[PDB]
Amino acid sequence: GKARAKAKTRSSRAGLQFPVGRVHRLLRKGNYSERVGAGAPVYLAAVLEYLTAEILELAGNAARDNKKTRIIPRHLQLAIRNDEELNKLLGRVTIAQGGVLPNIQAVLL
Amino acid sequence: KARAKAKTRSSRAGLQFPVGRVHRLLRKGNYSERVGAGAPVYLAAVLEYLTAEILELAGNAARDNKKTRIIPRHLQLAIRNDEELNKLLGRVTIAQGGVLPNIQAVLLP
Amino acid sequence: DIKALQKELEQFAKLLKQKRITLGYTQADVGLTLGVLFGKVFSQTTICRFEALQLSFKNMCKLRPLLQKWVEE
Amino acid sequence: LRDNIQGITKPAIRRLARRGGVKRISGLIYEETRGVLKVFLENVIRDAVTYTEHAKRKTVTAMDVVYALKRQGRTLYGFGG
Amino acid sequence: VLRDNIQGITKPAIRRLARRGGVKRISGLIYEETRGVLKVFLENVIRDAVTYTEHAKRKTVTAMDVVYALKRQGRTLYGFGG
Amino acid sequence: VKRPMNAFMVWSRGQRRKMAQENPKMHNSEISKRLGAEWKLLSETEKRPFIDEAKRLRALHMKEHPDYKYRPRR
Amino acid sequence: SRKESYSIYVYKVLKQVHPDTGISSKAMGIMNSFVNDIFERIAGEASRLAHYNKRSTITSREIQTAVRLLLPGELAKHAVSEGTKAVTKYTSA
Amino acid sequence: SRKESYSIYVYKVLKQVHPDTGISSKAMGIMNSFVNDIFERIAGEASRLAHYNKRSTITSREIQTAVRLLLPGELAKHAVSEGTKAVTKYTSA
Amino acid sequence: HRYRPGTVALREIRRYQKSTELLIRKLPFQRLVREIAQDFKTDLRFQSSAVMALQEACEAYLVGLFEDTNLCAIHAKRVTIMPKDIQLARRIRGE
Amino acid sequence: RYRPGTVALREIRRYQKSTELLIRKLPFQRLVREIAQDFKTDLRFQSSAVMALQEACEAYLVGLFEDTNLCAIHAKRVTIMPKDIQLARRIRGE
DNA sequence: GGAGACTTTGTTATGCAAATCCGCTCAATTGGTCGTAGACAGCTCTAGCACCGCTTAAACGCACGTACGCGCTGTCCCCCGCGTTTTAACCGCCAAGGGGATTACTCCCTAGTCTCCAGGCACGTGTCAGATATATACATC
DNA sequence: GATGTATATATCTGACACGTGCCTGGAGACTAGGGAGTAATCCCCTTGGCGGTTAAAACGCGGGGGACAGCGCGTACGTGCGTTTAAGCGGTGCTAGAGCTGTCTACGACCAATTGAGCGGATTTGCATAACAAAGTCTCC
Repeated sequence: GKARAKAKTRSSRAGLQFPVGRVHRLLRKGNYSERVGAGAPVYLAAVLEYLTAEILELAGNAARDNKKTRIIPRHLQLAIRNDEELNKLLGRVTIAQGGVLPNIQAVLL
Repeated sequence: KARAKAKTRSSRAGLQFPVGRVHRLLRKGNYSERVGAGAPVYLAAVLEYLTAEILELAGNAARDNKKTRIIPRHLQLAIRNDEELNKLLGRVTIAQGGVLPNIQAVLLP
Repeated sequence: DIKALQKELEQFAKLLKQKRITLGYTQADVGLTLGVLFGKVFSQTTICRFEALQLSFKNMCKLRPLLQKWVEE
Repeated sequence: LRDNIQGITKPAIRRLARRGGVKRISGLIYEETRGVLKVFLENVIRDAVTYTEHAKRKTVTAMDVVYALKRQGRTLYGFGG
Repeated sequence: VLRDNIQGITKPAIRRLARRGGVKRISGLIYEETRGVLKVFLENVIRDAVTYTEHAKRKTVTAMDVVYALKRQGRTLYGFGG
Repeated sequence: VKRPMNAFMVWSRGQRRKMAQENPKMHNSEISKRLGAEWKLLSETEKRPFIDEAKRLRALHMKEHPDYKYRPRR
Repeated sequence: SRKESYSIYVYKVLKQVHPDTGISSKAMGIMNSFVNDIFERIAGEASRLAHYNKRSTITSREIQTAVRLLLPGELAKHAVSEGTKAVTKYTSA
Repeated sequence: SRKESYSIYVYKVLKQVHPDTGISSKAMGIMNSFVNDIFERIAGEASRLAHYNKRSTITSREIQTAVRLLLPGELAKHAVSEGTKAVTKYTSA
Repeated sequence: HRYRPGTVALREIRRYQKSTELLIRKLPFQRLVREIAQDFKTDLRFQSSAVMALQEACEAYLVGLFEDTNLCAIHAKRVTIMPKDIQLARRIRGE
Repeated sequence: RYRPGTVALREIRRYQKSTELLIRKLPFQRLVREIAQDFKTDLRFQSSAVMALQEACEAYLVGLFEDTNLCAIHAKRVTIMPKDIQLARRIRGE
């Protein structure tokens, strides 16, 4: 894995930015199972972090294309719809104030 | 209903479906930490109602086709020719169900 | 004395402005220069509000030593 | 209240249609579109009201709307949830 | 090793399905398009059925793995367990 | 009291005057688009004399009007 | 190896609605998938309602709300009426 | 009165990905809904797998299987690699 | 001076595709929501956020419907959308 | 000889009334195995797993043909073409 | 006869919302004990694979003719775009008060344990409703 | 008149409906401990109204572009017919692997004490925008 971690929290040991202890609590709470294994919140926090990073990266690139330094709902919508895997994962999601993509059928020109 | 005289819970409730089993299935399965006393009674009554409704319609289909027995096809006809059940079961595939005899008018001579 | 402080800050900001203009520098340059000298980079919005004294007394006092250095350099 | 369905005016219908890429709209679209909108709203509102009532509240909140939409396969992001 | 069994879905298999669906006439290119569609549907259902099978550490795909694979896609199937 | 010219402005009225003389009766929106593009394509060395003139003009402007405050309004 | 199903109960209902009609084993396999599917959906929604309102108990009220959200048209009304009677009678018996 | 969210962690990730880009509050509201929705789907499927295989415990294996079932293509593959690595580092000395 | 028909329609299509604001005016939308709600139960109140959530969802729905409606019209070799293109899109879709 | 369309209408009624599988069983199994082999080698199938896959596949294709037929009618045709299949899939969201 | 629109870049000021800081709370981290869920080894014996040979129903190829798809023309409806009139949305501000959230008590309902025993299930009998085959007549093309 | 489908008989078969005896999950009665319900308090956000500005909606008109109906070719599909293929059935056999049980240990729940990461509420600070320098040309009040 990554070379090291010494700090006390679980997120630090796992090399993550996302919380681990919180994830564990949320898994214990709403009746998903009677028991939650030690690696369950670690593995899951890493996955959520990965997916979070991809959307933000793509949205940030959209912001630069519009010559802005900020992510707004529109940039998130473009980031998702111009990426096939995210588009499938989030295919049914309505993003408030996200707008639409500029698709004009050629037959109308 | 006027009365019951038995030791079982299904009898007290005037039901044919088991009550104790429903309670057991609600406790197991992680639906909640607790299951209230009326929860399996109310639920058993609902399952019984819906079961009775399908069978009555399927039985009528069997007689229309001049049969004494219900087969998967009659269950399909009973459901598809009834709007409320069709919505409830709109995505259900019935093994050996068959289809309704729908022919578009534009195809006819 | 808040009035004595106000006068000192007004005088400082005025000297800062006069040197900035005399030497041909923009508010953007004061901002960038401070970043290089201190690690704390300021935008021209901050420099404008400082010169206009639209900032709190504490911010002006805290930023002043950095701006004093800017004038000297 | 009565007849507020007419508050969805022709230009509203057209602007939505344009966003969707429609170049020409026949004259009967306006009524058909209103019928569609109304059905969508009744189904979403009815469920939001049902959640509101279950909880014994009198005010429909954003979350009741969000759950009503989630159940229809229309997950909405940005209003809580 | 198996190959080219997509052709096992013969023209009459396609025609019969189309007729059950009420189709009166079929273009000559339907046959190929239909095969492409069937194959995609099967790959997605099989892939999930295999995934459930591996999780459970079995080597045999059972009816239940197929049923969960289908349930998951919004296609509940009745009569093989559920 | 009017504002001092910046480096673009010192350069552009010099070049705008040239453009107007070479091509009189040319609309300034054409001249301005061309001047904008040329400025963007200039090196720091090429811009430098206008930068230095702009610096001098700003200092002179302040000395001429030490009490000038730019007050734009909506 | 022991399994549970509702074939007894389905059969008993059939004889009340149609005393002279039988049911094939494949038809019975379908009725069992049906009962299990409805059970899960109602129980699933009732679970969610309890969670949403920060409760840990499923009562007859959640089951009733879940029925209204899941069943269309008049199925919801008749199912609610029947559930109400079963609880009422049970309580008093 | 206290309500939790992932706003702080989302910000921290944005910093590493794009050091000079900020995020609006509305965009953050969307990112919080995104994380909550993915969390529930994965946790939901992992729960179902444990039930199907008659286990009472959710472990990293169910989470991994749930990830493969829910995420498409290469998105799933890279997510699996990151999860595997984090667990390995976590349990390692 | 005049533009030929369709010139403006294309400008509008680009304009509306680029922007993100709501297209249905808010007060009449809000009254429609209340009218419907009264039939289900009287004396309900709504949070302003509930109304906004409904509106956002409604427009997203109608916009998606128009995209599919438009495809149906193209399939039929038309530019103009008609009620039947809406109905076909809904039926195939499953509504 | 019968005129074109007499037989097709006959067959439509016949297939709508019956319930049997239309795709031959052994060809279907080989297709299932071929696909499964690409995902993982040495898998076995229960006979009931294959039947579940086959019932689902036919139900899927039949439903697709019904929507395909509507599209062809909309376009004022009787004959179904690849584009009607594609339109139906696109509207559905595949 | 005079103002202002129109265009370019770069420096200044300005409204609002986002990034950063402080102090305090309370959810996350140690560290230890307990009990049981699940890993592992070993056994039975189900049911899934593989091959062979025969019948025979369905698939395959090819010839023929015509019903349908496609392109073209021409007519008339009806939707677009413009400019003018009218209407109701939107903006601020204000007051009134109903319902949502919080807190602190109280009593009832459900989990858990233990006991008892009859309703439900594999397994073996016993009877028949509709398929399979023949022969008659009418429905549809 | 020719080609298909439903209806009047006789027989038997796989499939169902019934009855024993054996558990093993369902029901009854106690107890304890938390959860949900009640009443009383605060005060935040909702409704409702008011007047004024003006941006969007409504209306009419005329003109062009597109929907629509009708026609005529030509080829791509259906429908028969005879030959060929491979499915389906039954039979024999083997053995991998599902499914079960029984020990035993590492794993996670639970508790109680401790402590730093994260929360809200202030407070700093940047983005995003827009006004204006010069200058000449053209437009409108």
